[PDB]
Amino acid sequence: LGQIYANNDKLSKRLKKVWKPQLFEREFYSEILDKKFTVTVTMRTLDLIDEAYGLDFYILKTPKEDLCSKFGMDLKRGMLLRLAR
Amino acid sequence: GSLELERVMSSLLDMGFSNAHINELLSVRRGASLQQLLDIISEFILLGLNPEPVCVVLKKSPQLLKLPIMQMRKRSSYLQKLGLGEGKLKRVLYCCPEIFTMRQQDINDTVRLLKEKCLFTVQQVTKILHSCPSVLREDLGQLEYKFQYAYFRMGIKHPDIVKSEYLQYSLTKIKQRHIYLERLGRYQTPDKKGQTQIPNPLLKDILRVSEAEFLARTACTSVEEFQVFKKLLAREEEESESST
Amino acid sequence: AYEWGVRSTRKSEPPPLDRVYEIPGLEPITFAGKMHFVPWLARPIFPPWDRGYKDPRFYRSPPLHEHPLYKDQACYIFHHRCRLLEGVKQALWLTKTKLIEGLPEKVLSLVDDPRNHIENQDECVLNVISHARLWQTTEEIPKRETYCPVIVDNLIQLCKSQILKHPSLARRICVQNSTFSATWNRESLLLQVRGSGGARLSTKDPLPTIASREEIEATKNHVLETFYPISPIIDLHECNIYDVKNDTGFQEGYPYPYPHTLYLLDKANLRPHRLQPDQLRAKMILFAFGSALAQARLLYGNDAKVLEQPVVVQSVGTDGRVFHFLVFQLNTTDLDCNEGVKNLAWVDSDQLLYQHFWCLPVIKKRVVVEPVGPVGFKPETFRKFLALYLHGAA
Amino acid sequence: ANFVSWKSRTKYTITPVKMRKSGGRDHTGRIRVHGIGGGHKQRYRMIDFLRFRPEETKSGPFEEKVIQVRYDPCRSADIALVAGGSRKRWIIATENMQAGDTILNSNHIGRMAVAAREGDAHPLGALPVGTLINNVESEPGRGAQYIRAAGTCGVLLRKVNGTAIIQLPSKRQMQVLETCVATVGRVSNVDHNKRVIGKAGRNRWLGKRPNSGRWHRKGGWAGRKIRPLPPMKSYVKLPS
Ligand SMILES: [Mg+2]
Repeated sequence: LGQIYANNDKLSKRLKKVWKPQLFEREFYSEILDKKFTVTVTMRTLDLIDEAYGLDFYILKTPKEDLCSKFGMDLKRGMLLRLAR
Repeated sequence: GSLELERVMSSLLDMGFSNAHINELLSVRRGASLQQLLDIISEFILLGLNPEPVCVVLKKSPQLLKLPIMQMRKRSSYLQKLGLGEGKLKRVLYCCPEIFTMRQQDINDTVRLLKEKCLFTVQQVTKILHSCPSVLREDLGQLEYKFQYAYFRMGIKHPDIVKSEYLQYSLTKIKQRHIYLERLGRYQTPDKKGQTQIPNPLLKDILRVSEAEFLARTACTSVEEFQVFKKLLAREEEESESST
Repeated sequence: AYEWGVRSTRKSEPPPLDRVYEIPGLEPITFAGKMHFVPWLARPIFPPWDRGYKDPRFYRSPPLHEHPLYKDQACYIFHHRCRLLEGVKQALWLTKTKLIEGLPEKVLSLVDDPRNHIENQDECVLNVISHARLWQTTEEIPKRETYCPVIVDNLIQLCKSQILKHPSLARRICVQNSTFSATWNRESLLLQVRGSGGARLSTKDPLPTIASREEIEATKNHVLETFYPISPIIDLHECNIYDVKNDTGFQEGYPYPYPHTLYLLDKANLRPHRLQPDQLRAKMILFAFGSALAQARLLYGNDAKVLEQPVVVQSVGTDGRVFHFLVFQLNTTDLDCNEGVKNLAWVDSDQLLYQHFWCLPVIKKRVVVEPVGPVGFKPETFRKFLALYLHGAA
Repeated sequence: ANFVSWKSRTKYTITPVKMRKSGGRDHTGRIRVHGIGGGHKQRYRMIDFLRFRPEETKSGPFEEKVIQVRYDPCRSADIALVAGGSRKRWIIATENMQAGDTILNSNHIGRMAVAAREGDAHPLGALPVGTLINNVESEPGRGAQYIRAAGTCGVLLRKVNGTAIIQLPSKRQMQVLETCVATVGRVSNVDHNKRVIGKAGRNRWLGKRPNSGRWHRKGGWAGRKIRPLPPMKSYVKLPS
């Protein structure tokens, strides 16, 4: 949420602008949880999963300030509990 | 294979095709699937075309056979939706055989241009398409300029231009004849009130008639003067276009 | 095609469950502990709750198919509120009866002689009509629900005033709020009749047979009329939960077991609520057949056969001014097959006691035109009413 | 706004249904359509537009008998109470349907076209070409949606390989399959369009509020205003 100058000119009018991410629904399988989850994600999330080499690795490695998802943190707690127990 | 051949011959017989007719569709077909030939004629007659007009158009343009059936149904539905159906299809198809080959978008914005930008009624647009199939090929810019040229400089309303088939005539030829009359004093642009101090010559004798009689009746001048004016007029237009 | 009930008025889908439940091996944190809702906590799921004790003010019935009296074979029930679509024609087919126009000669013969006539009969009937429709209550135009029952009651009381001449009239009484049930079959169709309403005139002696053996045996040649596009069980209450039972409505030992006359009233203020004359006549036939069938099964057993002694039941129906008279005689109990001996029924249709009644004077240009009172009173209607009442007893 | 639609009934019946007027307002309480309000109170009679609706225990074509043809306050056409088997339902009556008439409904498709009688329901493929047809449906089992007004009549033009072309009263073609069902003939109340209202009071009875008194010259001109081109801008208004 922010402002944009029309035609990229400082002397033109200032207009409100809203930028929204592109959302896709995909199917993900968790090795630790032995379950398949249908969760809406973005292209950035898929890239992060690929670099982390697995959804479980991506969930367990990424901190909470970068996950930005309560569902993702709940996935981490369930994975950690299974590993702990 | 044989049973397929018997079925299509039977279907053509029920659909109104003679034995002389049926065999010459076969000659026109060049490798097209028999079932793809069976339903392409089905959509054409479903549209409303009579048997012998169909045999004409496809034999002039055999490339219509090598077309997906799905797009044929979408195009056929679109043609019926816009008010084009039985009888009117023959005129638009013969003068513009490439109607089924072009995309839906260039037709979409053309009628949108006519209905919204040119402010034509739904019935008038259908009459324009039927009477003048050549409006589809050229771009929107010169058609809008042609329409507004008649509306403002000639002062003629919508029912007159849809009845006289003014749009089908060349922009260059109408400019030469109208400007010459206006400079001759024979034509006067209607004022804001719509009142002309002199009787405006009817659009029919300006354009529909040949230049020899047009010069003799309305212009009342020698042929070589018009030719000199034509070169003069063409000079100003290319200067005006270069300036703009 | 087009389904009834818009989506907006339909029950709303409960909101989706929280994704914490999808996580295996995780215990959700809900607001069920604090016993109140908060938005920042998971929504708990609640196991189904059962009261555990019976409460009549909050009782819930079990499912229909779990009821003890549940049968796969549907039974079509005719009750007081049923209105047959084909009227008498449908009624004849259901009852397997032959219709005869006009009352029996023996019933009518009891009135032709002037001895049985009531003294000042015309004057007494007119005063009864006037009191019912004009002198009944404080208001000036009594409604149909008010005078329709009282006009029949006063007619019965007027007819009951003949005990002086005929002491046998002391063996009959009028029974109110009496119900009866009867069950039978018609071409592999389970049919039941549950009569209600009106007044039941009961007597200690069964009515004499009206038709002879030769006349009864003449019903074999007669055939039942049929209607193809409409099923005979149309406009009938079809229910899969019921009980097959035949009842006369009275326990064994009742002093007046034989029904004499059934009186039916169309006491409805609104014309749409009022039954049509054809539908009203069909109601009498079905009720009379049910009363006759219940008596036949009670006396002659549950077997389906031709009765050696027929059962005669009379019926009178009216809506206040238009009267219908029916005499029903039941001859057989084997109604499964349409061929063979059939029962009989004599009917009189649309007998008007009076064409119209003026509760207020009609003033036209300050001139009285129609005085208060009945218009076109027909004394022949009461003669048939008197004949039906005096039948058997006289 | 606590607005609840009255069309909440879920089971079909022939009993008239009490209904409440909207007055041109949507569920938010704001006016969406102008000129609607008041009028005589009306009771809704549910109409079965699916002519071929066999009973639960039966199947296939069935005969059907007309009981009474009366006037529907909620539509221009006249409705007919028709009874068959052990049920009754409301349908739309054609030009000539009276009490005692028997009408057939059939989904059977024939090798040859069957003779079309008025009021009967037959598939589009089982009807002769050129018959008067009302109460058509887009797809099989959808139900009648088109040609429902009083006196309207469509005509079947051709059938080509399982698809039939019908002519709507608006002089526009439409593509449907032969498996769709339709009613033979034209709707009743042919003289409906020639009725004269007589006075402004009658229009208020029907539930129509008067038009706005504003002079909508701007609205008329806005829908008929054109933008001159830069070369033509000098010719838009020549002073007299
Ligand atoms: Mg005005």
